[PDB]
Amino acid sequence: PGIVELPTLEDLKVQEVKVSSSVLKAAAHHYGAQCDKPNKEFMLCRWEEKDPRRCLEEGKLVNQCALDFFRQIKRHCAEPFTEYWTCIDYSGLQLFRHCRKQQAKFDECVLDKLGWVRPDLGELSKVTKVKTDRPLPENPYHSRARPEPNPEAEGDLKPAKHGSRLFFWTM
Amino acid sequence: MYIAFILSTIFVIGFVGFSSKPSPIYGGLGLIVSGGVGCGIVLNFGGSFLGLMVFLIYLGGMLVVFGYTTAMATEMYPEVWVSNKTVFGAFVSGLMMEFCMVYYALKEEEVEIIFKFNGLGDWVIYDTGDSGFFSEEAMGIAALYSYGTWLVIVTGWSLLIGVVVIMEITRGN
Amino acid sequence: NPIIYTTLIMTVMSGTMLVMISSHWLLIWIGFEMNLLAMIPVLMKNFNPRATEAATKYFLTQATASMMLMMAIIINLLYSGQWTITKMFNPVAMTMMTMALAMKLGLSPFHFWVPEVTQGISLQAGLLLLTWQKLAPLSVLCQISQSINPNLMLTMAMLSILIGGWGGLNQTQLRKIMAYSSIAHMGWMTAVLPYNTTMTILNLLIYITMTLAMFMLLIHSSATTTLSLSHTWNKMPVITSLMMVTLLSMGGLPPLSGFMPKWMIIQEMTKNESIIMPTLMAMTALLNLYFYMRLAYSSSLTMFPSTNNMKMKWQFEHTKQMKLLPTMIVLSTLVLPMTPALSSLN
Amino acid sequence: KTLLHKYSDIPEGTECHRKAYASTSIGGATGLIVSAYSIALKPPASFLEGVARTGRYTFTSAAIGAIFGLTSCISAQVREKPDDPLNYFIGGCAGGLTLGARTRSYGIGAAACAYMGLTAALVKMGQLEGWQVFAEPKV
Amino acid sequence: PLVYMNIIMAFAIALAGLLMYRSHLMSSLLCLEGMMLSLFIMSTLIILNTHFTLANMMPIILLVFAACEAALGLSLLVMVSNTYGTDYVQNLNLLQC
Amino acid sequence: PFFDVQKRLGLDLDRWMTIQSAEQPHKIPGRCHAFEKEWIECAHGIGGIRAEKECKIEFDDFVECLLRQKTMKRLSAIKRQRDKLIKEGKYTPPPHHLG
Amino acid sequence: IMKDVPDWKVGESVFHTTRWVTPMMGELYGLRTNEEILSATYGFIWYT
Amino acid sequence: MNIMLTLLTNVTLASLLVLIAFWLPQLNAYSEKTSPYECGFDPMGSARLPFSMKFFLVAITFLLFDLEIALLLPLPWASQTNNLKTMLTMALFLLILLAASLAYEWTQKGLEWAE
Amino acid sequence: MSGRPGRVPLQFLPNEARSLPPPKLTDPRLVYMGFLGYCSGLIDNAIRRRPVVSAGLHRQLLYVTSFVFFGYYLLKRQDYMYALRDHDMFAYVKSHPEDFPEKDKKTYGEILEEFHPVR
Amino acid sequence: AGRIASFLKNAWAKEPVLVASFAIGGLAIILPSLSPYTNYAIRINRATPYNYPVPLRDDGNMPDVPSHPQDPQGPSLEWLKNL
Repeated sequence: PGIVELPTLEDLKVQEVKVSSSVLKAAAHHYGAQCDKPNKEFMLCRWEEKDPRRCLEEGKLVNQCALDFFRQIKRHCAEPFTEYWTCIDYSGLQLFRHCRKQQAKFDECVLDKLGWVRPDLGELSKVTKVKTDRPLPENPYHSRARPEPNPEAEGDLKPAKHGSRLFFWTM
Repeated sequence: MYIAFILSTIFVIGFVGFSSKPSPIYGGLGLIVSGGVGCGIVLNFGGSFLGLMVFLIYLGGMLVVFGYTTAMATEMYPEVWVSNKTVFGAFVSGLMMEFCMVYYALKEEEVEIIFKFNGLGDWVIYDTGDSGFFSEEAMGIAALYSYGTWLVIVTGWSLLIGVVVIMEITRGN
Repeated sequence: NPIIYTTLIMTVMSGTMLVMISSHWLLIWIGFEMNLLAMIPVLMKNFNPRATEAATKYFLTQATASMMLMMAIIINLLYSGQWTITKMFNPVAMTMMTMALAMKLGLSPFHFWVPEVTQGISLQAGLLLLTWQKLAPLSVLCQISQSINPNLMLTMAMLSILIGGWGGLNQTQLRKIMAYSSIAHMGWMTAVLPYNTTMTILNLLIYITMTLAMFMLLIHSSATTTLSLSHTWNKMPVITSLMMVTLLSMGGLPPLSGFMPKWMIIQEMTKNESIIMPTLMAMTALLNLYFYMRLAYSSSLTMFPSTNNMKMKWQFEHTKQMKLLPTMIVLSTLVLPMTPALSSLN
Repeated sequence: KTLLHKYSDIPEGTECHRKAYASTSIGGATGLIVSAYSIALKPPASFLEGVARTGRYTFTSAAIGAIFGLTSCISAQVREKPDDPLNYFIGGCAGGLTLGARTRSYGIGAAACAYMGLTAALVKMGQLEGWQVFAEPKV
Repeated sequence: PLVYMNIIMAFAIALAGLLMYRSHLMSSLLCLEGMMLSLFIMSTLIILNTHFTLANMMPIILLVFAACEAALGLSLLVMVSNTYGTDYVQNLNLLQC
Repeated sequence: PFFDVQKRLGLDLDRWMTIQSAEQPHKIPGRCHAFEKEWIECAHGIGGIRAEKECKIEFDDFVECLLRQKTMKRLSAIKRQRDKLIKEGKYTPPPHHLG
Repeated sequence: IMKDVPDWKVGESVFHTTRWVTPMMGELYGLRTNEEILSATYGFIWYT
Repeated sequence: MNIMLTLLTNVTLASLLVLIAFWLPQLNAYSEKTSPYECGFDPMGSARLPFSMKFFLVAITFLLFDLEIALLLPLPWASQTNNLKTMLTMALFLLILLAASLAYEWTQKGLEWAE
Repeated sequence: MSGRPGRVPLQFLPNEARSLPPPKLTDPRLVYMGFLGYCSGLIDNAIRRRPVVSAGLHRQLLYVTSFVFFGYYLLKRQDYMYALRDHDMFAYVKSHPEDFPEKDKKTYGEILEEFHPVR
Repeated sequence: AGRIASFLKNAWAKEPVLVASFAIGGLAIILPSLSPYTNYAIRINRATPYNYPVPLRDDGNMPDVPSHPQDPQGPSLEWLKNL
């Protein structure tokens, strides 16, 4: 009963960030701090548009911005990442607790080699705003014009004409 | 897919286990196993809490019904599914009852009996959503004490009335 | 112990009130058990083999109806996804519910339970069963009256009136005929239910008040058979006088208040072009009128032989106060001239 | 309910064979229901008498439907008056006579003839006009 | 889907089993008890399918009262088994009149 | 309710469950939050009988989202005819659809 | 695949509305292989 | 399906044990060995007569209590909600309700063996 | 009725029912309901075998006062339902002219109503 | 005074477990009113994020919410960090 639209196979292909989950979560705290503007832009699109097909451009931006993030850490101290992410791998729950020494070695590269600080607790879990310039979707749910409500009763109450008007009851 | 439909098929003839009047705990055998596989049906759809609950309190509930059968509802010759001819007729009539439609469903997938439903298995009906870090079933159940409130009160108060009711009816002056 | 018997009576009232104030399909069922849970104890309060007889018979049919009532809700959940008390969105499920609720009310051949249970249990519990559980299913029927199948409910109503009043002139126990008479009155209120819900409430209230006034009179007379009621003329002839006045009231002859529903029910049905159906139920209501007079014949209008020990009963007096009896009698006989009050219910 | 439509579609008189056969279907169906209620409320004993009771009821009910169906169409064909209510009366009265023959007692058949005869004219009464028994809630 | 068909016909034979007494009430009472197992499984199937978080409520709460119905049920059967001795529904007719 | 005691004192007793798009434990969405939302606020204050013909499209789509039967029937037609001709020949699976 | 069927719009709107819907996973894995079906559809629950 | 594999293996391994314990270790039955045991003598003849309980009262209360505990199993997850205030009162309310029912039965005899 | 907009459930005589004229204390319907109080008074002493006309007048006075009290509000609600039924009714015909046309009422000079001779 | 002391003596003498179970059951009900950490327990559950707090479009005049998860403004949890 209509048309479905899907972006063609070309514009949905990006330089996908191909690295394992443990590495991502090992650097997630630093990744979420600075590499956030494309991320915050991406799901303001996801929640406002409520349609993934309308947010491929932001998906490209976050994918490539994460790639620059991974380019920076690989270039400055690749080795300290190695022991930190492999001990995260060894943890079945990927627990941060059995990583403090390895986390420490990672932390002091990016703080001094590149200037990246470690966010504290409750830092990334915020409602922070983002400065997207795109127009606001007028009808995210694509709702139609709604039926007009039935007219509202108005006026004043007058006595019942000729009483109850039931059979032979005068009033 | 097998298991999802196969387990429900065992749930069916398991229900024939007690709906055909065997000796009462042979019927107890009938629905305890379907209760076992009934845990599986909800299990495949997630439903671990609810699946374990029926495998917790049915066995608790079914624990005493055996006692009442062997104490105050058993006969000199206990029944079985083959001894009495009517119950065997009841057993078999519960075997071709679903056998025709599962063959009808497996061959046509458009069986119309009462309700209209297609027969492309049931793996399709699942979802693509992500639960994040919270199980939907285990948290909806946990909403008993946050949003149940009145729904909690009527259940708890009735359980009190339960122990009054099960006492006075059996007291006998 | 009387203190607890107040609680289970309260819970039966509380469960019934729960049904009539709930907007969730689940809670409506919950009230039915709250009624069902605490009913059996008060049904076998005397603890007789007949009491255990009736209690078991009551439980089996009532549990079946309530259990049938869920997947009537559940199929609605399957095809609507709504728990709110509104019209039903799947037909086969709601047809399933109509049988379930008729089982609770005792309209269809489902009606077999109500005359059986009423005899085994005492008069006081008979009144409560016959005057209080006829509200909770009524509330649900009142709510779902939008999409109600006309042929389904009318067929159920006709049978309840027919068999309800046809076997009435075959029972020598008063508790039996009232259960038989109630099924006939059950049909009258359920017949109008698809068309207009307001007159159902009025017929419910009129039937309820007469149900107290008679059962309440029966407790005072302490009668179990028609001959037992016949002996009442030698102690309290006035009590036996209100006996017959209520019978003709339950018959439906004006100015008595029993003509309230029969006059009001056929009105909108004729407005709704249903005319053959009103004629048949009215004519077969004479079957109700028959055994009504026969009980009146044996009780009030003619004398009956008494016993020697009956004289000593004159010396002593009744001790039960039997609250609210006079108001029910007047509210069951002299009410017709106040007809427009159906708007207050409306 | 399909049987009711299977009888009403056939115009009065013409296709009397199908009209008679349709009337048997309603008669046979109604006999099945009353027989099914009969051996459930009152259990005879074994299967032999149970099937006999159903056989007696189904044969009787189908007999009333069969003769009533065929009498209505032949009367309409012979008299050439399809709208006449008495086209059902003589079929309706014949229903009582057949019931009297089936019950081996013409005493109850005589009164049955008038009763089913009056109703048969009454169902033709409503079919001709706009009479309806199960009215929808128009108001 | 086909899983739904299997478990609503579970009701049907349970419905047939409940209102078909052959010898004793205990078998029918168990059938009434097991009747809710389909009712439990039925209601549970939509609720996880539809992801309606709150209404996971009722499968457990249906279990509160359905088994409570059984609880007063087999306790009623106690009163029968003292006056009646057995639990036969055929004998369960002392109110013939 | 017969007596809407819920609305009188204004305190909820059972309305929290009722409909699907009510508030959820830390906002877990339902399957048909969008479709059920569109139908519910379509027929609000309009009347039960004055809701079927007008707010229909928002309803069958919602009951479609609940059951998804016509789409499963659509998948049935796809799968049935797929097994019809691949067994006969013609179609050969592309290498991503079978591994 | 849709050439033999008499009437078939290729990729017609599943619903009467044009708003996007979460994809019913039967559309997703309908014509995939059996192992890919069990790996994700029944994957989590059957996984230990 | 890992749980299925161990379940299948477990019931299989049990079945071999009964299988070779019924065929391998000889077979010789001559009726009185096959007869039931009554501490040396012949039974009165039954094992099917009503063995009426003397604790029937407590059995049903177990069903009510074993049922109601299923109402408080969600407690570990019920603690981690944003509304522990009404959670505390409602969860407490259940435990007093079981306590009251146990107290009610206790006082009106009940738990002690019915004679 | 059970679904009119702007309705408060379980709410008796509302804030606009007072706009109607109150029933008079000499309302024939009201005094009859007071007579029911008088009737319910005398019968009470009949069950308790008391002087049906000269027993405790406190019961009879209380029997009449209760009936005359609850009746007055019911008689107030009486008209309000009918007035509300009449009020909305006249709004519908005004708001739906096409369903209620006005025929050009013509005198009997033009009406051809045929004559039936009876003899 | 005398009656309760003797009653406590009698209960502690006959069934110590019941007079015990009434004690732990007794104060576990009234401690919540006296609990000073219940408010912290309220704040414990609120702080724990399950759904990720989707950002808000800033049309101006929301100084409280920051533009980045590094600015001081916004809800914070150093009470937990101390705890």
